[PDB]
Amino acid sequence: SACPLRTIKRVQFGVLSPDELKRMSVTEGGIKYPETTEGGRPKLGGLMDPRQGVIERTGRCQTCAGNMTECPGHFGHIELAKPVFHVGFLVKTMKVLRCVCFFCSKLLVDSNNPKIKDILAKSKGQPKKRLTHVYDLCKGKNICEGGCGRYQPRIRRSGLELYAEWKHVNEDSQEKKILLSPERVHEIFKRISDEECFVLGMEPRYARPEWMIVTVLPVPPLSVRPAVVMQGSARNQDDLTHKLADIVKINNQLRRNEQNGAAAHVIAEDVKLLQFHVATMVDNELPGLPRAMQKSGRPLKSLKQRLKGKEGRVRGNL
Amino acid sequence: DDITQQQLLPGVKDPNLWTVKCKIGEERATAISLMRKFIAYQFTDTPLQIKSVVAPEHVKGYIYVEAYKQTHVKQAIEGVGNLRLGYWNQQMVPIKEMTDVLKVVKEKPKSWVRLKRGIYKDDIAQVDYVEPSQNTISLKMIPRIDYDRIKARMSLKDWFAKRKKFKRPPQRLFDAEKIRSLGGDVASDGDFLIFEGNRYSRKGFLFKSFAMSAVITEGVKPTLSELEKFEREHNFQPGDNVEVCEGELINLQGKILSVDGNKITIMPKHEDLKDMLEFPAQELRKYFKMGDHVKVIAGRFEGDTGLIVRVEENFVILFSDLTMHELKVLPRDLQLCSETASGVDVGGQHEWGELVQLDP
Amino acid sequence: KHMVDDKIHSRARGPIQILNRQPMEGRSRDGGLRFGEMERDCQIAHGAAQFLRERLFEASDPYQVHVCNLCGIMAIANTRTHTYECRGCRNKTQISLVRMPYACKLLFQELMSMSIAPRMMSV
Amino acid sequence: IGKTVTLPRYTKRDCSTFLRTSETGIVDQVMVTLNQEGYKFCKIRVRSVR
Amino acid sequence: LETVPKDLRHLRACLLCSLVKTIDQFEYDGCDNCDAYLQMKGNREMVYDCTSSSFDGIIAMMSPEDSWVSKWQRVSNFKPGVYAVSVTGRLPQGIVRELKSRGVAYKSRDTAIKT
Amino acid sequence: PPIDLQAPPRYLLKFEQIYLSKPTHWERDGAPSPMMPNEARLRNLTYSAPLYVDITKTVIKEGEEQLQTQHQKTFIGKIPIMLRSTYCLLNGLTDRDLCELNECPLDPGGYFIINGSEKVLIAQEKMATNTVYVFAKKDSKYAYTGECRSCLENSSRPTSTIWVSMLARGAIGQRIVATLPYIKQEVPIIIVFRALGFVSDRDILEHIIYDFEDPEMMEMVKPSLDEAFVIQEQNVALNFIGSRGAKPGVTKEKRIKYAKEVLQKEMLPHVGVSDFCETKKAYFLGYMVHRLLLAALGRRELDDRDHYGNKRLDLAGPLLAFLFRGMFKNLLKEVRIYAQKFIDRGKDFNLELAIKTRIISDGLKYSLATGNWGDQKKAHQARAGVSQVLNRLTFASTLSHLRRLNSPIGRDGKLAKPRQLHNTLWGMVCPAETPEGHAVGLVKNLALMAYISVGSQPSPILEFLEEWSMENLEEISPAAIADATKIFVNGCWVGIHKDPEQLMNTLRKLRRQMDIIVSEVSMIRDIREREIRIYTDA
Amino acid sequence: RHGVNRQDTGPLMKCSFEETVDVLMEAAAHGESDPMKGVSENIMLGQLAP
DNA sequence: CCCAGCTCCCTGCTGGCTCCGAGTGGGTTCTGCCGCT
DNA sequence: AGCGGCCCTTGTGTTCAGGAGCCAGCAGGGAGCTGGG
Ligand SMILES: [Zn+2]
Ligand SMILES: [Zn+2]
Ligand SMILES: [Zn+2]
Repeated sequence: SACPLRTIKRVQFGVLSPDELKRMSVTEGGIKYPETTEGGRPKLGGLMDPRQGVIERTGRCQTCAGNMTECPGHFGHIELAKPVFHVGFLVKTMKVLRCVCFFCSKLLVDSNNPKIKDILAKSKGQPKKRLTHVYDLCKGKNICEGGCGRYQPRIRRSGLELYAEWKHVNEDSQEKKILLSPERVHEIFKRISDEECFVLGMEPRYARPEWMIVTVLPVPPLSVRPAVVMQGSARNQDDLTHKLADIVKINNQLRRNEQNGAAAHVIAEDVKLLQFHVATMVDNELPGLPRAMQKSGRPLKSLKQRLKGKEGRVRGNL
Repeated sequence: DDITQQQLLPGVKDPNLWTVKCKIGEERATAISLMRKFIAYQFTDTPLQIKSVVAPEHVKGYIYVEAYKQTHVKQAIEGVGNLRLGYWNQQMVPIKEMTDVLKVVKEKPKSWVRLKRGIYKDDIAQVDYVEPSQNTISLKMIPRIDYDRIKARMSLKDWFAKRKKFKRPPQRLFDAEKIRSLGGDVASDGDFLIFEGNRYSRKGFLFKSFAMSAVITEGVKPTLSELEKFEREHNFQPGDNVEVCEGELINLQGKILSVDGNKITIMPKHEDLKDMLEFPAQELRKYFKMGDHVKVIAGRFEGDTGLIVRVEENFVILFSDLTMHELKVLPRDLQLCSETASGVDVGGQHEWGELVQLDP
Repeated sequence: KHMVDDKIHSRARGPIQILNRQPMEGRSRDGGLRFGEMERDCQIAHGAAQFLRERLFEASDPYQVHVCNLCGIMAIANTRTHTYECRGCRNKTQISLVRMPYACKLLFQELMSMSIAPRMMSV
Repeated sequence: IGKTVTLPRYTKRDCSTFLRTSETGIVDQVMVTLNQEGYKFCKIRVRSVR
Repeated sequence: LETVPKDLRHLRACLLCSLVKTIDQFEYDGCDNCDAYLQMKGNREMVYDCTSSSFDGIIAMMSPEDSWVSKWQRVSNFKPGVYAVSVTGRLPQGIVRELKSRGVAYKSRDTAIKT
Repeated sequence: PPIDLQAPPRYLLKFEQIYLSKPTHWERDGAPSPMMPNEARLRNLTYSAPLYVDITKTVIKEGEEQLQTQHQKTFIGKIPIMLRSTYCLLNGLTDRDLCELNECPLDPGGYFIINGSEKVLIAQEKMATNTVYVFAKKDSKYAYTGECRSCLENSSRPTSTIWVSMLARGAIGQRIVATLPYIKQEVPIIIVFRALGFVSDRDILEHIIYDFEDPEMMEMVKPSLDEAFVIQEQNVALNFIGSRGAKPGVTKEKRIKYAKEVLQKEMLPHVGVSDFCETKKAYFLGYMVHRLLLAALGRRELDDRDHYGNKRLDLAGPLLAFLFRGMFKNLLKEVRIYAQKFIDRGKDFNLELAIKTRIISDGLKYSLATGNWGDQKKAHQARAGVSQVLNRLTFASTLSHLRRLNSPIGRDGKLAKPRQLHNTLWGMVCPAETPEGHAVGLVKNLALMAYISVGSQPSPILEFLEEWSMENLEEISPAAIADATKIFVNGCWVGIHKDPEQLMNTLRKLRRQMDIIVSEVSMIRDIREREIRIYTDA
Repeated sequence: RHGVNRQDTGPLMKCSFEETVDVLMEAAAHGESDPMKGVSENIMLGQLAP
């Protein structure tokens, strides 16, 4: 209340950097317990973290010390064991990958080139157009130039997996087709430079390509995924809560299989399952993939579905 | 041996390995049954063409088969109940990983644990010794003894018979004089004391043995009050000034841009140094300049803020805003935070500006 | 069967949905009528900006939040202690109160769950 | 239908069934039975003259 | 079927043969190919001293000559049977010396890495 | 099919016959009670009667030792009973009896009671099975497409839909290609015939065309022959089909085996599924191709999808039959799993413990309660709407609801063509009664005198035809087809005839006399064509 | 959706129209700012529209 | 001093993705269960 | 008694809105260049 009242002059969009997510989150060390309670006591490290908000009516938030109404939700976070592609950003990620090389992580076309200078001058304040034109040019190109002079493979998508397929690989026999991993993509994006990012069109201040890869999954507060006290004492958990529980279980399983030596194959399988779960949580309607099924075969409702269309947050509630 | 292993490396001509899903814990039985079937089938018209079968322990729910063709693996695995799920799909392990598959890796006292069921459930305990052969562990915890039961001289079997409507006793340190007054029999066996078939320590802790399955060894962490009754680490957070006490670059102060575990690998920003260095936790030290806010996360008076008039090598001195008294704390335990001390209450027992009735 | 007695319905600050604080639905629940999209558009045509604001914000789900002026994100505001803090910027003074629909707040939280920064520049 | 539930102003939470808001009438009749699982199960028919 | 272990209990792996059987089976028969040197049969103590109850994994060789995994485990020369992936411990020093006198090299079966 | 297991010991577990009791209800003491339909309504019970069967478990271990035991009246679940039906306890009760039982005599019944809620099954429309419909779809890459939703009399396998399309003009000519079940690619018709075992183009054209004096037909089919020439052997064609299969087997032998299985079982099941049905299958396929050629040349009008005579109404009979078939398959699978797991240890098992009556009972209850016609876990994949709550607002409303009809087209469709009132609906469907909402034209009602056949076995009709001058398809030679009149029975081309007029006269006389042909049977003679189609479908 | 959203109007307005999630994905990826000019944006923010 | 590759680019096609009016009143079923540990 | 898995029967299975338009990827073909003869 004491804070001065203000209107809104603009809304700046972007991607939450994992460090920013960690700083925001009140669930220090992330979340590691799929369970919600502990003998009727909401587990701090569980999904029903009291820090994240007020659980019961007439309670108060452990964080802001506010009752139901006054309390806004406070986020948590989950340190994904392995990097995971963000489904919503997948197409943009593929475009960026085609734009840069694997090794230099540099543009397949130099900024100083007259054509790219022209594109930059033309698409000022139009990062989408800038990205499309630069993507066309890098589609045209196939090597790295002050780069590594290497051969950029073609990127193919298959559901949630990406495949880099080399034609005329640099060496006599190095590799022909590789399942590119989210970790590899994240490393490439981190290696990418800020000026190259701006040329791509992504304002590095507000969106770095590496941020596109999920590493610190945000955790919506209880208010976003409220649990309803039932006529029976058994509280009913939200669909997002169940999906988060599944993701946490897979994450803990993978973390165990890492902390103790486990077959690279089972590690890959856990990574695949975690990727699928996160992708469904974001959007439970990706074609081809199986639909996340709550129980008795009733599909979940992802955030994308919440916001999708009529009867959604935007059209249905705003 | 290593040189010979080089000539023993796999090749295209050599038979391949395929992964097959299987039930959990039945790998040995499945392999033995498979061999009995193949030997029976040796004299038949269709002999199994698979060269070998592997049932590793580090891997669970999976068995590997060495064969010339997948159809050969399928034929070998057919007719096995535990391999019903596996028969639908056979995975081709890559050549590079085949060696890793064959490779195996072969490898605590005074640790805090909890119990699952029983009258001692939800009780923190400390480990004494573990016997894997017997599947039992020894836990020292705070005893739960009912004094009224001793006073009335009830049998343990009777107590268990009528346990349905009887409340469990609380946690309190064992006292021999109390039982002597109550009339119960107390026996002495060296350091330990025998009472009702149980060994009690002189201090008061109860030592008992329980099954590992009953005991909890995962997701267990004691509370500060529990540790008090029973009675390296670093505190580095973003936005804190640290000094490089050891190393070539000494007497340099940088900001904590990142945070990690054993090896923090911070990216400090030193004076007139745009570039960021790399230092581990041990090399990293927490140092602050004069006349600046400081907060103590852990210490004699934790959750306190003050200003430092000096900084000794190991005893930083600050004055608490709460009271005009000196407070010496470890520099590592000290932290820099421009934010004012929140002073949030623990357990939300009382709220700010809340009426209370100290006296009627 | 359709009789006026089974259809008459009215509301003034009744119970509200749990997910979003908007009025409940259906007269059996003492709900509120839906000021739909075409109603919004008709009011836009009328030019009744203030009435539209009342209908969609002040009469449906008025809400208040605190936002860091720097990063433009909702900040923890213990109004009791008047302790307003943004963890990311570690600041406490540059926090602004902002009135918005609870549905808008929920939308922003859901986006940030989708890992988006709908930063909120009060300047 | 005055109904209560035993808790885990004490030891009892109200779970009664009220007449639908804005409605009115007279209780036509009441029937009491046991559902498939022996639980007491009551149906009340209420008539209103329109 | 004799080479196959009789039951999953009292399992042991030879420190030299790298073969897996049960203690009773070891006493009755012993190693398929190690009988002349080990002389396991006829002495229960010899079975204990030559076989350890701690072992990691098992692989069955239907045709060691053409089995690459058998070549990797250096059990290709051995007749087909069930052989452990790795064994724990080492043979007695006296037996090592007798084997050296016999002209047969002794190699530890501890293939598993130690950490 | 009986379930056999191997641990060696082998079991048979064959079912013999069913026995259905009347609606009964048990309290805690185990007392069965006669649930008044009113009692079920009041206590939210389910008006169902327990079901029973006879089971024969024969065991063989060694020396062909038969351990045949029989368990009789094995309870297997409960079946909700449509009120006033034959097996309902109100059947044939006098009006006085109904008044005593507190049941309106005028109440028509025809609905179930699930947990005390009245439910009514809305008849669901669908394309008539075992028929050849030629549709022109210029929108697609096909000038024309013949289609047949073949389906055996009773079969857990759903209808196998086979298409025979003619590629739109534009290498040189137009080619005819068939899409088969379990095949992701079209197949040259000549290739299909050769796989069936017809290499001689003379024989193939004998099957397809019947008057070789028709250069129009014959030239129009030439391009298909040209496309499919290299494959001249049945084995080659079978290998081709196996390769085209969804998961072709590397082995040519296994590819051919898979293709042969697909042809024998998955293609035109109603024509036949047993071996040696190849001649019948080839003749039916040739007839389908002939229909396609006639439609392509305009000699025969395209079939109209909305023409109501080309539709069937799944009443509560077929719908419950489908649900029960799926559920019985599930029960058999579960019993198989249970018995297999126990016999794996050498120990025997109890079929009574193996049986889970809950499968059938709960599945029927859930389906009839939620209207989701299908497995509970496949709620979305199932089609809802069926089994609506009976509308008791008035007697007229109740009657209309009981006589309701539904088109499964889907309310979202904006095509006015299916929604439009059709001429065929005369006297069959009330032209006026229809919801005015989004579902206009899709939901209908039966005209007063309307009536829906429950189906019947065509065996007596086939026997009469055989006694008659009808000539078997295999018996006859291709030449006679041209002038003779084909005879279809539920889509099964059985044979031909030479005096269709007097044959139809005889059939109509028989039906009117109610001698061999029940009233429901329908007989049509397309005089302009040379077909006589007899339908006993439900 | 195409003709309207290809305009340089604003992510919030475009999302309110159609392809909400895709529009917001693009806005986040490119770090673009909605100038809070349009009536739809002001309505969503609950502040007096222009 | 042609010229067959080879690069670049444009056409055209196929295949994939999103949308399909607004509100209203009722009703029922369901939101785990069984095998394994 | 609590955790894990999972039933779509055809492991291989029918249409869970069909249809109407945009947009992306890729095959193909021609224009033009260029290191050999
Ligand atoms: Zn709060
Ligand atoms: Zn490069
Ligand atoms: Zn901030």
